[PDB]
Amino acid sequence: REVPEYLNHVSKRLEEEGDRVITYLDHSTQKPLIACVEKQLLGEHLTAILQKGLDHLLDENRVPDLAQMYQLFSRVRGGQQALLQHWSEYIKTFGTAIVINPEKDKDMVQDLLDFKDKVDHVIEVCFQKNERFVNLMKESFETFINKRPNKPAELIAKHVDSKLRAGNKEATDEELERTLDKIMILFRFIHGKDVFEAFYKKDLAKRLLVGKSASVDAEKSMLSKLKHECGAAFTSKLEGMFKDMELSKDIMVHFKQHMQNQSDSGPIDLTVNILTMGYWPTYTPMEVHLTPEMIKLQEVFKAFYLGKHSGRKLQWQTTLGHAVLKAEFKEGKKEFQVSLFQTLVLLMFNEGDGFSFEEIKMATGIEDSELRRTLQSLACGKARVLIKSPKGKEVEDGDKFIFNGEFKHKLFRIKINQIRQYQIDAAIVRIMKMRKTLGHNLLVSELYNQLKFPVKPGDLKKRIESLIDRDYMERDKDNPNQYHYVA
Amino acid sequence: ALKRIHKELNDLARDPPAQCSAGPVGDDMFHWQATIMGPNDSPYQGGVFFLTIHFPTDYPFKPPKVAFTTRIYHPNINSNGSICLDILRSQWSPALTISKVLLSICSLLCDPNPDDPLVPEIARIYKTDREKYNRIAREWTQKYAM
Amino acid sequence: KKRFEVKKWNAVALWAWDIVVDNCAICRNHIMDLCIECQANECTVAWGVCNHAFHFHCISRWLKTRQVCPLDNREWEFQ
Amino acid sequence: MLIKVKTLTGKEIEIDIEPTDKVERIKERVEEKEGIPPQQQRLIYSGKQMNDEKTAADYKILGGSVLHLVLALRGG
Amino acid sequence: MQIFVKTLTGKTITLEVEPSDTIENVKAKIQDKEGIPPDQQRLIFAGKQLEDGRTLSDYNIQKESTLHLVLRLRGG
Ligand SMILES: [Zn+2]
Ligand SMILES: [Zn+2]
Ligand SMILES: [Zn+2]
Repeated sequence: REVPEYLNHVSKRLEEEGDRVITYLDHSTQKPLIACVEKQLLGEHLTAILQKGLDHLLDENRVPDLAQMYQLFSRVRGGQQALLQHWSEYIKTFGTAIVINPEKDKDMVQDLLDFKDKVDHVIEVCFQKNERFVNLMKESFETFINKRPNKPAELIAKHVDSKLRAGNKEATDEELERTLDKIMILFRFIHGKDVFEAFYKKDLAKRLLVGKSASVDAEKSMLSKLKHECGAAFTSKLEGMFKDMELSKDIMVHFKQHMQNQSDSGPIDLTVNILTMGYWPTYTPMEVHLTPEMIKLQEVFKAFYLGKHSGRKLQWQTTLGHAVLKAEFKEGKKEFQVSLFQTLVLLMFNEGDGFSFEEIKMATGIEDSELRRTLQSLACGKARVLIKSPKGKEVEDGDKFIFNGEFKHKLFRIKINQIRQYQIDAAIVRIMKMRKTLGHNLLVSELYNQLKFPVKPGDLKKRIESLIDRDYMERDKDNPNQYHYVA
Repeated sequence: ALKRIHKELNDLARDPPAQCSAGPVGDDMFHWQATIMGPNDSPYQGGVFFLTIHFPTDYPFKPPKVAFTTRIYHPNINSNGSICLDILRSQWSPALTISKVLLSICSLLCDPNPDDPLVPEIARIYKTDREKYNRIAREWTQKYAM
Repeated sequence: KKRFEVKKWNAVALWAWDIVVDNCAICRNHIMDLCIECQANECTVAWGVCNHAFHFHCISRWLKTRQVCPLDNREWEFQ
Repeated sequence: MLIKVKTLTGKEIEIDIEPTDKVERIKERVEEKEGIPPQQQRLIYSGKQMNDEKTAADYKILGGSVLHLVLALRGG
Repeated sequence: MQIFVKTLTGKTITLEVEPSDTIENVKAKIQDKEGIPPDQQRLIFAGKQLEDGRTLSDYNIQKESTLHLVLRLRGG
């Protein structure tokens, strides 16, 4: 018989024996009979049953049989202990399959979240919320998640970004926070947490500076968990970002008033975020040939802001900005929320219907590698505002891009921006305390068995000498190889 | 002032000193208890000596009354557990913060000055025979610090 | 025919200090931020010839207790 | 929450604990990530030698609250 | 290589040093970094005075370590 049916057979037989005792056998024979049958049915086949059935049964999520299995195994002495192992080893075996394979990166977290929810459910229903199984569930996840350095943290970080992004309208407010709570129960198991911040911080940096966050209340909810989970020190730099966005809007009120008081206000409607350089991701400043009307707008602000706060210096980030360019096409006007590079390059495509890749480059000054990325956004994208000559996906130095005056698009407003030392010491005294007498050779052997890192012979001897000085250990009067426990 | 002590407490909780630890004993923030782990390569190795800080009502501009609770063998520290640092009585400086006074005490555990000693009885032993000093201090550490 | 015109603009800018925060030692505040006593409601920073920065409200009291800079041991005068 | 148990050398061992774990649990977690069995620790949090029966919530241990670890070589 | 030192004002500054370098030059670097005189520093590593007439390699100092700066004191 297979294990799932066999357990039903054992469940049946025990109750018959339990039924017999009430029927005609003396009650004093109640216990020895049950232990006798129980020993033979399960006590002699614990490993055999678990190997054959448990690993298969767990995968199928067969709730009743496991409940029967755990209920039955508790009767045997050490039966439950045997169930922890093959259940625990199952996690480290099937768990490693989730993380070890780099080809499953796109579908990593959801498996980890799903597989996390599954095993928790088995604990709540089958194993009767046994605290021992809860611990080894936590201890086991901590192990295999960390068999891949620094990638699970990256994917969990990337996962939370997707959930919070404005594109995540499908998950309502109540649904979202429950998802995060399951992540935070998973984020605990990671060891390289300092790598999670930088990946979550860089993503959170993009979220604020392009306003794609779905719910500000969901944002603040997230940090309220990290701050509670890792202290204000871990999330200190993060909260600085939110202040900067909060503070920037205040600056806009005062700055905008200044321009109104001035009779010379450019048609360009301006907004600038002021971000503390220490917290935000490091950006490399890069020069761009801004227009004479463009260069002025920073100058009034820079002087204004500096005039309001001495000792500061505003060094601009042209990369992170984005402007709007209303266009005059042949079938209606369109708007293009475009980064500064796209703004400057797209401001090279009206005087002449087209220009060479190099003709634009010295006009603006962008790096070639990123200018190509910009131009690809203007030619190869869905909103093909350029016609590449020759046509193709990738840009080349010989390209004479042609402005698309026949540009058609459904929306009116469009976007293009898609593109060990003490450890040795502690063990030595610990081992020698139990022994009360030992030689050098065995003391050296047990260390590597008891220490999980390399130990140099030179380093090992030095600790022994240091411990001799502190009276922890003493050599034999005639056998330097042999030590004795002092206290 | 409290706000000075609050800032010290927060900046100590965030970035603690290596072999030091101090925090309020109860509700009253003016009464801290600290702990100087014995500096390595010293007779005080492996020791944990508990202090008892008391901040005055003008703490930035007036020293705190730190006093050992664990009986320490030292020429500069009496059996009552009182210290006699010059920085702590005469040359107190507001810029010096509790994380710094504790570290300075930790350093001075290994750098006594038997000249002008608070305990001349031990100072004579230290000045004359340093070999016996490193054994009496060791036994005091073992019988109080561990 | 020929039209190089922009119609809107958003950007960002990172702000950094001219030299350094110049952390006050008496009060542990930030130099633009007011003195720790002055927060509880015109708190100017006063230099020493050491170039050491201290809020006037802190260093004045310390001087009233000691005519000595707390970091350096030189005497206190501004520029 | 996370408690980072930094020792004398400055190595900052990370640990995770629920708000109600008994400090013996904290020492056991330190055993797994650092290797010193719970008998030879003397955890010192903010100048109070933690006692082996108190719950972590007693000491107001929060996220990122750094402890201190000191070796008691004897350690029974 | 470089080393971290925690100045008195709460800030932290990084010193570019070599193990062969003597402590006197270390204090001079502290001076021209922030300017407290060579006499008034008292560098502390593991609760030890950093003696002026010595070098970092004497004290077993490596990369990413930390040195503590205080005000000069004396016995009593
Ligand atoms: Zn003030
Ligand atoms: Zn000065
Ligand atoms: Zn001040």
